[PDB]
Amino acid sequence: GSSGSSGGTGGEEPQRDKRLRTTITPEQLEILYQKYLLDSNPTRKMLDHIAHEVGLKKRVVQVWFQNTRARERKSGPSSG
Repeated sequence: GSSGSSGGTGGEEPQRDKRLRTTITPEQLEILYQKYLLDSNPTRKMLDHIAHEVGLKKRVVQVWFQNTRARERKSGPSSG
């Protein structure tokens, strides 16, 4: 049970746009794949940020990771 943060700076309006879609894009995946390869065990915080920079439904970005892992771990390597 530990904590302790600091603050002191005016905030700014949130970010809203009609870009958030259910399905993923071939231009967004790249970012996800690159972020996954380097980080396959990210925390809610990361998932939130990444999904914010890539512009993809946080949920879709969060699950997309948990799903990929299961596959990677699932015995049975595929050599392309």
